[PDB]
Amino acid sequence: GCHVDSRVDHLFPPSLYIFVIGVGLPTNCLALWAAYRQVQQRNELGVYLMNLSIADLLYICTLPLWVDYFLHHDNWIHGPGSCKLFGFIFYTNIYISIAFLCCISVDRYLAVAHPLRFARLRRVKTAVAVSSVVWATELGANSAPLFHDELFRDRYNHTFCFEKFPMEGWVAWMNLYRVFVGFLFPWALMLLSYRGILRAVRGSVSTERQEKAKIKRLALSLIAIVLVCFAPYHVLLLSRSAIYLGRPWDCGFEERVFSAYHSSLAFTSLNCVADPILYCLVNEGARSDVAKALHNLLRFLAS
Amino acid sequence: SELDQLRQEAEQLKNQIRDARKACADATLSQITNNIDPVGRIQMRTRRTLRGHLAKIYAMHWGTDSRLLVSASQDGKLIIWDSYTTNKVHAIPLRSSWVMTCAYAPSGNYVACGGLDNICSIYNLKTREGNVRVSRELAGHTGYLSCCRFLDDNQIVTSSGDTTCALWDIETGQQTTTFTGHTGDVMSLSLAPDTRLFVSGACDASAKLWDVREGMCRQTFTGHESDINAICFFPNGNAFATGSDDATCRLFDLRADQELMTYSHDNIICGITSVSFSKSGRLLLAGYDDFNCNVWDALKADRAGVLAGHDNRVSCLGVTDDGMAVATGSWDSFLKIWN
Amino acid sequence: DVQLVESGGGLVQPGGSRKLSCSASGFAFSSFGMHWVRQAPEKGLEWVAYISSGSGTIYYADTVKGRFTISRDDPKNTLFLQMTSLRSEDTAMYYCVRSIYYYGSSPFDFWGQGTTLTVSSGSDIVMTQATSSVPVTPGESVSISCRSSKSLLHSNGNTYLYWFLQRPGQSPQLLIYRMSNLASGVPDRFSGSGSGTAFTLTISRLEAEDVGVYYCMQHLEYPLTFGAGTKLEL
Amino acid sequence: NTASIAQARKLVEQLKMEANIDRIKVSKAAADLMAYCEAHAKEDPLLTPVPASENPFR
Amino acid sequence: CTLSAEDKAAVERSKMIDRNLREDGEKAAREVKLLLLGAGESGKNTIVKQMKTGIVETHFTFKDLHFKMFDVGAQRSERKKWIHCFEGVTAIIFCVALSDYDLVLAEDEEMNRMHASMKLFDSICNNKWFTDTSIILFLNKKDLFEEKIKKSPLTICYPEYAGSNTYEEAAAYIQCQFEDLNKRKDTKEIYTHFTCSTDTKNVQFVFDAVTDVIIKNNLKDCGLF
Ligand SMILES: CC(C)CCC[C@@H](C)[C@H]1CC[C@H]2[C@@H]3CC=C4C[C@@H](O)CC[C@]4(C)[C@H]3CC[C@]12C
Ligand SMILES: CC(C)CCC[C@@H](C)[C@H]1CC[C@H]2[C@@H]3CC=C4C[C@@H](O)CC[C@]4(C)[C@H]3CC[C@]12C
Repeated sequence: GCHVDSRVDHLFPPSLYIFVIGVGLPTNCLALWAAYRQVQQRNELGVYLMNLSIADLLYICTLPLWVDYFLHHDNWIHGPGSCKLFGFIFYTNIYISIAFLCCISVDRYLAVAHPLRFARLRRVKTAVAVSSVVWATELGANSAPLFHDELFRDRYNHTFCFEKFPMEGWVAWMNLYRVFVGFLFPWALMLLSYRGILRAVRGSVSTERQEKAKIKRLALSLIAIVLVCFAPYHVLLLSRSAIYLGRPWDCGFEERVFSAYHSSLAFTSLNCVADPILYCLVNEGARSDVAKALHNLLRFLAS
Repeated sequence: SELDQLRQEAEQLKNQIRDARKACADATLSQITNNIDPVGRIQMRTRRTLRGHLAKIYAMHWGTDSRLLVSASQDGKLIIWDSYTTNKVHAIPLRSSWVMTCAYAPSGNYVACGGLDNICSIYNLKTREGNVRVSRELAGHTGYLSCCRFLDDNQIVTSSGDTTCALWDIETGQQTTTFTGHTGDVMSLSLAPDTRLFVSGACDASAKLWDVREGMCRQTFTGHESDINAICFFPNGNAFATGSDDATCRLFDLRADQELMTYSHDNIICGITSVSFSKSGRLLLAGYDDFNCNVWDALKADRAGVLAGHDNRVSCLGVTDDGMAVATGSWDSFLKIWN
Repeated sequence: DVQLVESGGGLVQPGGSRKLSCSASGFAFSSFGMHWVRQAPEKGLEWVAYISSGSGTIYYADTVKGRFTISRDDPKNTLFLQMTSLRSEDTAMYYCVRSIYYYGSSPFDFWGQGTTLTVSSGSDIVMTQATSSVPVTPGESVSISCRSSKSLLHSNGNTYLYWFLQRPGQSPQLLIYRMSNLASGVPDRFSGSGSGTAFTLTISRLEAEDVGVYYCMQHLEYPLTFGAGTKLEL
Repeated sequence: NTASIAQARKLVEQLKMEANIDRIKVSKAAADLMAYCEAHAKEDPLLTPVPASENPFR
Repeated sequence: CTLSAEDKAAVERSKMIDRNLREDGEKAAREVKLLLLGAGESGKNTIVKQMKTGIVETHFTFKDLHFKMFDVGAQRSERKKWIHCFEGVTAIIFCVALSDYDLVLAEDEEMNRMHASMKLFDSICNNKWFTDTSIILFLNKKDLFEEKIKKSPLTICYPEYAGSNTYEEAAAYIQCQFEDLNKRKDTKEIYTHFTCSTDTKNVQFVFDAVTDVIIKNNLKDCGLF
């Protein structure tokens, strides 16, 4: 019941995806290594960082199939068993990464704004239990699409996974939950935790304004990049659902925003490149640990 | 003037000693050893990593069975380790965390340790109650305790920052002999294989050979440009090696009363924190501030090999009595056993 | 000194239950593993149960497993056996045995004095101590042998053989551990030797105080087992 | 103040005791140190490595 | 598998030892380590009353921080052979007594006690083992200062001083003289307090300097600093 405008779908999505895979694979691998060293030093935020990094590395691992999907022209030449698996990872790892960013942000808040009072929550095994809850909760919560059939074909040349034009009711509801609970709820907590850290930081009297400047610029980047990468997609999920629920007997909206929808999904993949930079490579405390390891590895091999 | 007569004799005597030593300089080690095949490259591997300390390791000592070790760290703990299995046999809380030295008694019955508390504490490892307890605290030094070594279950030799060394009677708790003559802090002790002599090193950039029963200094050895941090004896008891902050090790012969060989390299500007010998005395091992341990061919002063693997300053070395293994400890909180 | 006192024994009817207690004092109880060992009216010794230090592990003899429960309460320094469905085969003197394991340790070096429980109306290593009794004139040497159905020599080099002496009216004393090591307090009159499956306890110059029953125990695997016991006479 | 005389005396007495030492020639001392190393070379496993089957550390 | 009944038990014991070592590790990690230094009898012994042969340790609790103070004075030995063992401390408390400005060392009549104090401060402050360890500097015996300066201007030890004989200015001058010995101002902070040997807030002064040190350390561990 539609005809989408897919003029740029074989171009923009695979362009970003080639970039994300080529950069993100070693970028996230370095992040896993760095996060690992932090865990063995008993820094809990190595637990959350390895889970963030593996969620992104996994996203990347599914992503080349999705590159095909778009390039062939939105045709999953691959049967239905593979929609449920890959696209479940494609569309759920967005929320897994957001949940881990949220957890890192909350731990940073407690460590900085409330030093001395929450020792029990910054233990490494506590963090492990939290990661288990985050993975299980988010994978469970977003499992609903699997009890539906995700593969669709139509008179027209598209063989869609996880999308239908016009969409159904079992989705309009998914599209809302994923914006209000999936994206905004954690994102708001990230905002509050970083604002709280900045208040703790500005009150420091042992921190020169030059360090305060670094902290504020980083704290803003850690909010703005998430909002920028995800809002362009989540904003359409709300528009599509709201329009559909208002008048299910229309696709005209979808028809005029079809390519925007897919461009935005491609856009959201950029967190798999940006997250490990803001979280593992930009701060030199991490970066020099990474560097000595790269030198030690090669020197070790060289003998 | 008694003061001037004595000062004049002292200078004349210093000259007699210097010339008596030059008179013996008809060779160096480094030339009689020209025709000796080199040990070749010595490639050791870590066989065990002993994990458990949460702080810098300051001391190590192998027991006489070549299987148990005692190590000490700024955790305020001593750990008795099973080197073959990597098991903790004991963990001993200390009354003072500022521990710089420890020692395993030859019998395996006692462990000694101490540091900035100026006390050598003796622990009884074999009790009816099943727990390690302090049997005796030896107080009397007025400086920090830099090194402990047992002669037997009732005798412990200590050195300290008060510039003296002392022989203690563990059972009475009294100091029986005070060994004086150093002017700087005493950093290390080494006991002769037969227990009759001991060599001490100090911040005087000198080392002294002491007669244990007499309470007398027999010989003073000089040559280092800086503080001596470590000393050990060559296995047959006729020489000792010393390591210092001038980044060299030196071999001294006791009968020659001379420096015999210098172990140094242009690329080492690090101090030496620990020295030890292999059973044949052919290899000299030294721990450095660059986090490496070098293995020197003791008869040539060649570098036979490097034990790399610590992430911080190597603080202590030990070699087992049967020669099977080398343990290294460091400020990175780990001990490693090499073969 | 080191002390273990068993209590809670007495007369029970079959099918009933009792709880034996064992109060420790004089030692770092929480650091020691503990065992219960029975001595039948027939005087053989049988291992019953083991509770490790920290209560990490529990082992039971097959004949009590599922019936008896072994427990520890470190803050009060006590052990217990909760014994359910007692049958008359369970009649025995019950002893607490102290045991600590680490390289170079001496396990089973202290036994309590036992309490008495009287109840009215495999792949196991078998230790055999052929001789039942041996009369020896005091002042002369003794040779007490023991055989095993399985080699007691482990690949780590240790042979896990223990020898104990029970003097009349007394609980067992450890004499020798791991084949040849004497227990503290044991005179050099005693010496162990042997290998594989054939072991010997040698006594040199017998004293009157050495007369009692000598028991052979293996500690290679659980259940721990004892031989019949050889009674030295005269 | 005679403290400096006592200090000079301690230095003199120790130096006289060290001056009176029968010192061995270095060529001999060096040769003996060497001979020890050769005699015990085969007993030293860090110099002449032990086959794994005889090595307690594998 | 493989291990004998006794070897398995030995392993179990080793594991219990590890659990206990970890618990003690966590307790130690929570404690605040303070190294207490000073220019000899500089009021050090008064500070420790409010904050209550070899090294002397003092335990102190305030606002749920457990502090452990290490008095390393009375060790007449070389600092270079032991001071590094204190590398891992939260802060160094350094005591100077301001009234010292008109005094000389008993051992050297020409050496002003205040300069001796500055020489020590510099040896610690710019020490390679303490490049990121903050200093809490206490200026003691201020009431005695304030009165002496009306009879003996600072010039007596600071000939370049050109301020008035006012303790507010004289005290500021001395503070500056110590703070300017810091050659690593962009790395380590100096917290200066005048205790006057009469204040009761000396505990609070340490507490606040310490919580500021702790937050900077958490910002470094958080990857934010
Ligand atoms: C559907 C599949 C991909 C879900 C996989 C979830 C995995 C990645 C989650 C669940 C359990 C988590 C692990 C829990 C425990 C540990 C041990 C810790 O020292 C490092 C993190 C680590 C290793 C976590 C890594 C991430 C983890 C393995
Ligand atoms: C110091 C540490 C323990 C703080 C941890 C805060 C964690 C538990 C908070 C912060 C963010 C929150 C998550 C935000 C988003 C979601 C996704 C939703 O579909 C289920 C609830 C869930 C999963 C929340 C669970 C609780 C949560 C993870």
